[PDB]
Amino acid sequence: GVTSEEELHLTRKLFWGIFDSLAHKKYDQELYRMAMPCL
Amino acid sequence: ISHTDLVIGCLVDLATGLMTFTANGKESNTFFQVEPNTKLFPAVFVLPTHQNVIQFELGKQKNIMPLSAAMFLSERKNPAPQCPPRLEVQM
Amino acid sequence: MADQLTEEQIAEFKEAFSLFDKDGDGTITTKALGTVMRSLGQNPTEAELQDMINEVNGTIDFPAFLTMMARKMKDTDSEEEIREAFRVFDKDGNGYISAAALRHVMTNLGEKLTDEEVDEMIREAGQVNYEAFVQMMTA
Amino acid sequence: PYDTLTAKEKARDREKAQELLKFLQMNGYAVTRLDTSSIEKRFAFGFLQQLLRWMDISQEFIAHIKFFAKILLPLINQYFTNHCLYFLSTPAKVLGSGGHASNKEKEMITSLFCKLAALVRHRVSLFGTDAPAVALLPVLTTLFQHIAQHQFGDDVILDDVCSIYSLGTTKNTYVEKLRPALGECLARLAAAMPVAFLEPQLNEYNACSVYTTKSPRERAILGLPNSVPDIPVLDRLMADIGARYTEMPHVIEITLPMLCSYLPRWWERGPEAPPPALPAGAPPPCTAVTSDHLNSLLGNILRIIVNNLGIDEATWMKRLAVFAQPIVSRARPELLHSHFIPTIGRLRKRAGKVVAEEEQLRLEAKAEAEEGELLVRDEFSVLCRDLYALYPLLIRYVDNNRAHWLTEPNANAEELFRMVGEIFIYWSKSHNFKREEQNFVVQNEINNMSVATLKKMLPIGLNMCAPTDQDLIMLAKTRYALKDTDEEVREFLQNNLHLQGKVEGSPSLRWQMALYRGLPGREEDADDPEKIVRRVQEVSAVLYHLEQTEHPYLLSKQRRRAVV
Amino acid sequence: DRVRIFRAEKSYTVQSGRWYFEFEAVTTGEMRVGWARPELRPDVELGADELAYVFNGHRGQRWHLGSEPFGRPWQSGDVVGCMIDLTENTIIFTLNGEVLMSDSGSETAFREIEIGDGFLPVCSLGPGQVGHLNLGQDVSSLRFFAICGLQEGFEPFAINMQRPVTTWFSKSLPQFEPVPPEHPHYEVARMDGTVDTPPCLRLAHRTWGSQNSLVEMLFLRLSLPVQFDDPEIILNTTTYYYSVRVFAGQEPSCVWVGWV
Repeated sequence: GVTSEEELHLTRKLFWGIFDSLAHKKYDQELYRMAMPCL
Repeated sequence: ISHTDLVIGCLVDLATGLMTFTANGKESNTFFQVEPNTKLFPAVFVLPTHQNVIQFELGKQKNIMPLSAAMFLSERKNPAPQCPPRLEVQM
Repeated sequence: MADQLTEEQIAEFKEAFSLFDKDGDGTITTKALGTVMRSLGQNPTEAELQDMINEVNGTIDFPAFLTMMARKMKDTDSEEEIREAFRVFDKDGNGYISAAALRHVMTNLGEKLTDEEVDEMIREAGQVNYEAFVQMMTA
Repeated sequence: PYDTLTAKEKARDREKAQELLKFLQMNGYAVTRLDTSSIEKRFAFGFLQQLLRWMDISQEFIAHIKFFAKILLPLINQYFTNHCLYFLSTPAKVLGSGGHASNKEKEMITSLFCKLAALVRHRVSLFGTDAPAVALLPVLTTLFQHIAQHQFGDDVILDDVCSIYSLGTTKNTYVEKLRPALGECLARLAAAMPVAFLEPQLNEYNACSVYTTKSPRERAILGLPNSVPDIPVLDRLMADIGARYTEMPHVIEITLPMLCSYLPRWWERGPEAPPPALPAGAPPPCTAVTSDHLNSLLGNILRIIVNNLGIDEATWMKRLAVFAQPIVSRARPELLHSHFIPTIGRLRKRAGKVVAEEEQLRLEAKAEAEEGELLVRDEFSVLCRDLYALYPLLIRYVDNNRAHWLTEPNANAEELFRMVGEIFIYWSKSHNFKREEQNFVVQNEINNMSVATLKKMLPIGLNMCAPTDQDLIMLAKTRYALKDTDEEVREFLQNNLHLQGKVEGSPSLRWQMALYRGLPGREEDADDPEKIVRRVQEVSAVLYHLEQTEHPYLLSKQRRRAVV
Repeated sequence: DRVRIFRAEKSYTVQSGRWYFEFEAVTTGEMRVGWARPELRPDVELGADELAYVFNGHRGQRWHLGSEPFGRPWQSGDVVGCMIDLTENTIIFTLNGEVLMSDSGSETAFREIEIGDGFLPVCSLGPGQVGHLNLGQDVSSLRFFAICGLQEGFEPFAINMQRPVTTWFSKSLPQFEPVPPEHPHYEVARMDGTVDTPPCLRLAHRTWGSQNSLVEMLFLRLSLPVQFDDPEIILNTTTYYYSVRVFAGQEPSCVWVGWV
């Protein structure tokens, strides 16, 4: 996720690697795969 | 974890039907006796846990002949052990 | 080769090189070539100017400069010439071309190519865009 | 970060961490500060934070930044995951997903007939529409909210006797209504908005000049799957007190619309002025066969299509019903409980018309076949107009297919004769598409914007039924006739040659393996009156059909460069 | 113990022509119906590989190298037949005299099949259910046929025989048989005849990933009916000795030695 609202550049990597965001359909019903932690 | 080979040998007396079992040359407590007219095939059951598991030897002891000179009528008088091609394992 | 550049841009390069001539002998060093090359518009990184001396001592002359400029423009010219030369082949210029139309126009490009060659060329492949033609001929 | 550690450091360091708390619990030192929390719902919760915002940060200034980029990244990502899974609605059911559909619906409002920037959100809503269409429903009243703008939208027709609310707000409306099908909640004040839309649209086809769109006119049929004011006395106005077997629903036009259609069918009705309302509402008259089992009024369902066929039997003109033919989709559902065992005249209505169409096509094909006087002016006369009859032919064939997908059992059994007329007249493409008629083969637009696509594909369904009444014993001569037709011997010029072929020979293998059943299933007649004809029927017919399935179914590294 | 499959004897193996049979079911359990190659290996569910082309109408699945969704589930009766045409190498199924469409709609999607060693009708049965084959030895009993068959060129598998088709089945009862020397993970060999060590047979294995193994209840091949050194004692003795040696890395806890 990270910076979802920063570089407003239309030709940025955001509009380029937008398909990389969809690359997460591998996980099935792993909505309850783990708890909730960060840094 | 044993680094040595447990060798089990068995003893079958045909004119009495008495069966005994030797463990590394030390006789075990068990024994078996059967009916007169019955047959038997030598058997090993195993769940394997190694690359090399078992090895059916066909040898004789100090004063008794091998299984080879017991199944063939022609060979019933030659004490030398033999391994004819008919002897095959089954699964 | 050095024949893919018209005379006017050769003149422009000569003027740019002469404007910062060292002592009239055309001998210039590594730091100043980047300055003179960034003076006339093209401003790339430092890697290409690092490899330029590798292809050809601290003694740079006009012929070497012209050759390296020529063959760094020629790749772009060749990569771009495959799109403009197709503009005449389609009426609208977008890329769509009827297969029946080329039967009487693609045999008269001046290459003396008769019907058999184009038979084999188009048979080995509706309307076909320009990129499929790129894959078709460049191979 | 720790979440991305390897399996070695996520099993031993946790052990180095889990046991420390266990040591804490020793001597009573407790320090505290698989529930389906669902990361998907957490993603929705992460979307909720964006959903709770959205109009809170944008519409607060839009209706009165770099933040206007997340909407052009998250909305595109939502079109995949929702369409990727499409099976979450089976196990761990959560109403939290249905919330985002409505939470965004309020954000999708503002200008539900205009808006700005992107309209793909409407398509993104269509994707989430499939996800939906105990608790089930709660704080929403979206249907009640749907009755808001849709109410004055009925006056929009009177405001030209709202411009994209009949497009965008009617997209997901007609979708979810037609996407329901499976589940069915209830009907609380839905009929109120429906009757405020139905009766309003039932007379909205009278306003000329601006007839608007007929797309939403099919949305009434799309929503025709709820339950049971034109005549709603004890159902609309006089029903604000508080739903059993009230014997009254579409009975306001039960026999009325039936008599109206019968009178509409009785009249010519060969104009756009005809039907009109029916051309944009009588397509919903077939949806009434849903809750009514198959068809209690079986004769009604066996005549409503026949009367509709009469409207098609009326035959259009040039353009005419160019767009007025997309209602054939609903026609492929009226043939469900099609107990049209009667047919006969209706069968002839499908036959004689086609025969008239075959005669009309022959009047056009022979006008092109017998016109080679070197003139390209006939291309506008002979051709072009062929596409008019072609598109007309691609309308009745899409109805007779499903009709033959039920009239084949008893038809092929017992006897025949009935469908034998259809088979003998099914040589349409045989006298066109197979008759080297390039013009008829030049569907072009008919082939594109309306290979294997009807025409002769329909003949394959009855090809077996055609050969069923053929040789009940000795074929043989059919193979000789196939070789004769292969030599191109016209038509009747081969039958005379086929008339001189000794006799049928069969007295060896097979026969009792095959004609034995035919000698017990036929029981009709046997004479020399048959001769060819019946043998010359499928002979030249399957001949061209076989041809359609026969054959019909350099440069060095240098010169290359130069050409470029 | 799990399934009891049935087939025809492999000298009706067919290599050219157009053939048919129908199947009859009473219950709605798990039935496998289709064609099969003559080398049908038992103890393997059919349709999991290239050996047999089969259709399962319980969940609308066709099995060849794995499952695939095809067709609708059953009802009672379940009159199903099997089409076959080696000319175009295509297999079609019909339910109640109606061909089943594919996912997008086609002719059973079973195409491009090699002749090989011909094919056989095959049928299985899950527990508790009952099946009734009909190889077509009399045509009146063949129920639907007519609508499919006659007017496209077909006749049934047993159409002209004076005696009914014999059939086979899997027994279940285990029986001893010599080890085939192509068993993935099992290798046996004869060792030697040296002076010191007597002749002996040994084993091997592929101890790694891929697959594993259970308990190999092995047994040699021969017998020893009962009976009804000094050269004196060894020519009169009736007692003989054999020997096994468990090597290292094998636990004697999981080793049983004796007679059977």
